[PDB]
Amino acid sequence: KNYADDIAHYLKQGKITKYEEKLGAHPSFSHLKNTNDSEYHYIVSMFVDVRNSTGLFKKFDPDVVANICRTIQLATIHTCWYFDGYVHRLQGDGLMVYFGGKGTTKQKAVDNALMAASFISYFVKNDLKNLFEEQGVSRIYTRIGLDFGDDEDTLWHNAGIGECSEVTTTSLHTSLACKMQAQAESNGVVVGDNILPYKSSDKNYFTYKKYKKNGSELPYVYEIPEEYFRYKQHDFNWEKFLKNHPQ
Amino acid sequence: GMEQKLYKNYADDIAHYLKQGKGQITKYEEKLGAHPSFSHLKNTNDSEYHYIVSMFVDVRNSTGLFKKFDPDVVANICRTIQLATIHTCWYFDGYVHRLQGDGLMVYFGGKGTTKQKAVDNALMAASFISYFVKNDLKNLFEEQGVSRIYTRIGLDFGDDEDTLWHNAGIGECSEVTTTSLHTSLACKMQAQAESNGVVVGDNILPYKSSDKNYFTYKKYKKNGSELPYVYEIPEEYFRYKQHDFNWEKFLKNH
Repeated sequence: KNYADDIAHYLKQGKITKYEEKLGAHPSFSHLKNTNDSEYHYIVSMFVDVRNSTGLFKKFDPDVVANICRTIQLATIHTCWYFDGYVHRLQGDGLMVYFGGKGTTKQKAVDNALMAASFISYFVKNDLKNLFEEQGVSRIYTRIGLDFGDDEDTLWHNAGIGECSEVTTTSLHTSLACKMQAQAESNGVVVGDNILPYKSSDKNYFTYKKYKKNGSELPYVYEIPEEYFRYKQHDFNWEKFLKNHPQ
Repeated sequence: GMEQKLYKNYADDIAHYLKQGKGQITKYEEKLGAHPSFSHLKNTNDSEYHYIVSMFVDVRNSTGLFKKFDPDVVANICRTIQLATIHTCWYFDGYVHRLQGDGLMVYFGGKGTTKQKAVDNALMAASFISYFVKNDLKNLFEEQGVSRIYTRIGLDFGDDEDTLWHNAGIGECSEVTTTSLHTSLACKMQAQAESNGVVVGDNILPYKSSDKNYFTYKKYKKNGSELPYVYEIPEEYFRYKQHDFNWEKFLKNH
């Protein structure tokens, strides 16, 4: 409520913490920095995009836009922290988050990521309802892409030079999490095939979605026929997820 | 010019990797998310208005590398492209603000740099990056059975009053960054570029004699339709145009 109240107040101005975790340095792999080493290890990759914030400039000055957007981003960061996510990178209009690590089970990683995605979407969709429309600006909404990559498919390593560097992954499923982020509905979440087995492949929460590409549709997000690899993406019903939960 | 031979080792490295299918001593000290002119804003509630050139560099089709290559080879290829891009930006006094998996965010300008110099640096860096990927990596990926990789660059200039530097995030989970229409519009225009193309905003043109030799006005594409401006605020009579930047002819005439 505090973030939503702050945002409402700012919109009236028309013209569990992890404070020591640095960016670009997942704690399970930060030791790879300043070395030439690398490790294969599973991870859940989540890309969060905040859409329509640029429209804020039509009615608000840069300082108010900064307050609104950084408030939304703080809400997102704290949501991720609550569910043991590591914030890897800050975009202007979103976040890159890893779930999992050396002391986390793959099931726990997936559950954490799904809960964090549901809560981020809830905050932006519901707790900020009508606030932007009431002020004559476009509604701000989120898009979240989520994927799971197993150890053999997820390479942790150094990238860059000097301090212009990060410890990050090279993995098809990190890339596909980003791609599926672009595929989501307003305040929606899209997940890859590898997420489903960790939630009993429930068509209760997951609905197969065709991959949209320049006004046309394709059956898969990614295809390697030589390996019989046909990767599907699925809309994640996070609202039904939240309602049908004990907590 | 320089670009014709600058990247020979990077191109050779990438060819070698593709055969494996299944400016200053303190630039090295520059952290991400911490432009040297504004890094002091970290851990503060302070902010400063100051111009900047915002550049977004996107590398497209690199995910296709996974169809034929293992993660370590994909990493070697992408890190080579990234290293060439970082060194290019440093040569033209760019500050690398953020590393993506498939691109970079770069600022040009700062407290001891003229706006003109910032724009010139950014245009030359964009031209050199585009030259490297389009020409020195020509055909290399197709020879090995993967899709051709190309770049897209969006460039914009924001003046002092329209560019707010401030802290974002909390604790160490933070960066010093800009809130500015023109940073956002540089990001937007990046998606508007042609393959190996550069798209710039209106504020870039006066710094290059608005030469239609180099700049071609282009409409903004959005869900199969076209609009005249990247951004419009009618109440301020603000109609912001985007332009293709002919970097090849730019390089030719230097």
